[PDB]
Amino acid sequence: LNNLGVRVSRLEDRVGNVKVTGDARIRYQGSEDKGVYKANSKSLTDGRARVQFNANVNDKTQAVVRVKGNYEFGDSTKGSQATIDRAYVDHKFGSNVSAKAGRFQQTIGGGLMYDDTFDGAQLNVGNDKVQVQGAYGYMIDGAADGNSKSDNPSVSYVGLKGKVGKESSVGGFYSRLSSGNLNHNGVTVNSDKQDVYGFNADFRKNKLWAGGEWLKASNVDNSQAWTAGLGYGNYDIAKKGTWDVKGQYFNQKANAPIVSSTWDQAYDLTNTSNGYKGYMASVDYAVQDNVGLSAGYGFNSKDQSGNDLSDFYRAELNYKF
Amino acid sequence: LNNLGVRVSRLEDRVGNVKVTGDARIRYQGSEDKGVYKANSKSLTDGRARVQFNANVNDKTQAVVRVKGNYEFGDSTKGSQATIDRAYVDHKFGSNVSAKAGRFQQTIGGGLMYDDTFDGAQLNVGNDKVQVQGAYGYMIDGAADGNSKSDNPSVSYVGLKGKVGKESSVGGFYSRLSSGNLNHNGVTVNSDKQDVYGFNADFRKNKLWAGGEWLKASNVDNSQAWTAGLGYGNYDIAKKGTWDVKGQYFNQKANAPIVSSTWDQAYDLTNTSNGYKGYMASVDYAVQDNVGLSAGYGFNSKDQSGNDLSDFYRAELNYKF
Amino acid sequence: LNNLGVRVSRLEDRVGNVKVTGDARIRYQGSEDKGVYKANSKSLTDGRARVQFNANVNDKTQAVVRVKGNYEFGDSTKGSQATIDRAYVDHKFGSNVSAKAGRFQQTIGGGLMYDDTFDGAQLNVGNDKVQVQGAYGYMIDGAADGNSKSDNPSVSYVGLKGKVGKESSVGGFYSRLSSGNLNHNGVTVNSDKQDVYGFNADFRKNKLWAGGEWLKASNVDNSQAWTAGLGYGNYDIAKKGTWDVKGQYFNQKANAPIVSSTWDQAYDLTNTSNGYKGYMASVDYAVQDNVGLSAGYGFNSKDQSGNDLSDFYRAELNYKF
Repeated sequence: LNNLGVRVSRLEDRVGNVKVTGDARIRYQGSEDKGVYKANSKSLTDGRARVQFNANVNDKTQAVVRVKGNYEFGDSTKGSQATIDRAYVDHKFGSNVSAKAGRFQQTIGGGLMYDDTFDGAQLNVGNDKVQVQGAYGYMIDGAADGNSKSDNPSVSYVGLKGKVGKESSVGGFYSRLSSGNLNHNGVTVNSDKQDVYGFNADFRKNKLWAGGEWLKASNVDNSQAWTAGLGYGNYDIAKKGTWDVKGQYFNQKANAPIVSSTWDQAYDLTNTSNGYKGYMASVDYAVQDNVGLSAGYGFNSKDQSGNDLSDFYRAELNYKF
Repeated sequence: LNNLGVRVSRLEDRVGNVKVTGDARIRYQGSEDKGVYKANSKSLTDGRARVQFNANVNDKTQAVVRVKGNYEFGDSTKGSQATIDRAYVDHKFGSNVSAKAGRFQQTIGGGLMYDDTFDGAQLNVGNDKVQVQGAYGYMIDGAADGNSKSDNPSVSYVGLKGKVGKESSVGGFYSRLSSGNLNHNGVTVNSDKQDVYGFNADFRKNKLWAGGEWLKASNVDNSQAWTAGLGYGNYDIAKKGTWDVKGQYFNQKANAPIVSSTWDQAYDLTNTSNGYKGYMASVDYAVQDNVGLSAGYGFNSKDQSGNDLSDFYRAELNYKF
Repeated sequence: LNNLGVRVSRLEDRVGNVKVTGDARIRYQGSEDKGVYKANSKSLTDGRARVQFNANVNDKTQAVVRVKGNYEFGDSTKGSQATIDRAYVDHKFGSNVSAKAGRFQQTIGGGLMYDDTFDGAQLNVGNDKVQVQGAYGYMIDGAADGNSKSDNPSVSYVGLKGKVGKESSVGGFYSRLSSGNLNHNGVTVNSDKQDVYGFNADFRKNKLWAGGEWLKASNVDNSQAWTAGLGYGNYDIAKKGTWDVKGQYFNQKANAPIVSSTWDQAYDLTNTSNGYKGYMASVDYAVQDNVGLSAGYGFNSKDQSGNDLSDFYRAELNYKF
């Protein structure tokens, strides 16, 4: 028993404050019309490998550094360059107040508008039912990609979230964006300030999910965007046999601010100049522990004027380390 | 005893599923003529640092992510880029069948044609006496570098390996390459379908080794290539004092497909227009545990028409950690 | 207990020779005149994340591989590319002789002339009170950035460091630079050989600190550069509540070689065409364990001819993993 203890103690020397996690993904995307996912083609098979380091700076602060690498199956034009996707420090100023600083992931509202990289600061105040999240910074991925410091609109976001029921939650959000460059239909246009505001709901009872979100720019005409979805399943990547099915509908207008949505819709501000309106059915199945298989079929895609867009379909495998 | 276990649990809370290995290399290469290794010069001293993360997704699957960085001693034009060299998932479908998916390392035959990065899928059926390996994908390195997905020649490879006696192994392979752009003597030229079939043998007894390989494209004339080598030693980088010496003759014709050979000759389809034929003597010595000094000298280098080529020589330090 | 013993051994299987450390910095720099820190702007808010893998090749050798990623808050033109900052091997040939090989950090003398990346070899002979350091290689960062191998000036450095008390140490250094391209005021000018020689001294009685450094090129005229500073504090980033204040003065002539100094003056060989002469006050405070807030204000900046220069000021937060 004593010797074993010593053999434990030596391990305590080698292990540090950094825990290494990560994930891998092999994805296939396709559409009935060329150009939706890859230029001058109607298919795209790619892969991604992310390695994350969670470091315990001390007992009240932690940092996260994520290194990602994307590649296409057969694309040898350039090497799979490694990029720092996440680099931020998280502080716990008590049992309620929390803070984040650096390049982290921000979700503007319910994720329909933005659920991706964010350069700036974030604050969180709330115990168990009411949570106020306040972020200040700049968007990175999505239609806000390719902009410089002077040309990148600054987001001031405040979001209220309330826990109604056991695992159901409602909420709202109010964001203000300064004038800056945004990617509309493949061209960078300098847009004025916007006052986006929105509401969302997510009711989940015993393997039945019903979610919805509606956002609108206060000072921009025909700029609202909403989504509504239902689903059944108990998906969890860490347990075998856990599946999930869901069907949702997206109706977003021409001027609706959709930089990089959380959902796997193929049409957003970057792709469409006259809105998007259509359904999408997604299926997930944990084939093994920490190995999940996802499929998705987006159909009935149309513009806001009835013009018929192109369908799309995805199939991906995600491995969690 | 309960406390000790708690300690172990804390270690299991921090160690995770990712094991970090890696290696480093300090290499010098030279030749008697300019342009063999570095443009407009006859020497190249460089270094490489690779860090590999091996993650146990579950009992029957693991993933590998390798971050590689090359640099040249004194070259400060660009920072040492970090590139995702390997990113793949390995599945064990029982005691015999195994599968690989993603960006891995493929060895087409004995390694003379290609032993390097590969984007696609691999399926191994093993019996500890006879092994079958089938790969479908794209070459990423060597003469296949600089190609897009629409120009990269797809490879469909099937290889058999028979373990004759103990530690000795023979084998063969048949591969089909689709039409695509290949780098012939620095010029990207489009080539039609090719059928590369070959055999190899590797007889190791006591401390002596004798190997050979022969491959040929069925529908292309003047594409036959082969190598034959003899060596003596017991090299193992993790064991100090283990040495090794070998001498091998390479004879590859003008149109022989040699994308990225597993050996260290400096002439493979990318810097030759009329073939290669010559000897190469290599020496290895584990100076310390996990440290190895390798040297090589390639001489009698000639084209297939009798015209002389440039001799070359290498000296490298490999640190394994 | 046998069940526990199997677990602990498993940990030793999943814990290799690589220990992962790192740091994360969030920095703000600014000046009263545009262009000191960023083009056409008098401010720069950036962040950096470094992850270092310290390996143990064996009991007498150890390698280091550092992956560094910089970004600017709001700059989305390019991803935060990961660069291999350090990649080298450290050998320990007894209790008095040590060596390094690869891309490491070199401090030429006291660091006023250069303390940054270095490609080459280093040898150390130390009597535990008198140390001799000899480095042969190339500069990679600072005014030597953007140079190829054929243009990078080779550096042959021999430095001596003696201890004259409990903490106070004096020393000197002699370095030889070959002909090469160096960045003077944004223009890459070719310069002949230089024979830099210099001295430095440091005294750390109690918490007081008094440091100084002088250096000059033997053949070039108007190349003398010196710094002298005082301070009081016990700054240790791993201890909460440890503060530090200091104030120093720099006097750098027009042709004084300041490639990448170890101090934080905003003016060096890359920014100054007629030298620099001014004061700088720095403050450090470890607000938390492994967290530190640093501030700096450089004022009275002037050319060697009396022409006024801009005043600079910075504030940063450093977290050690």
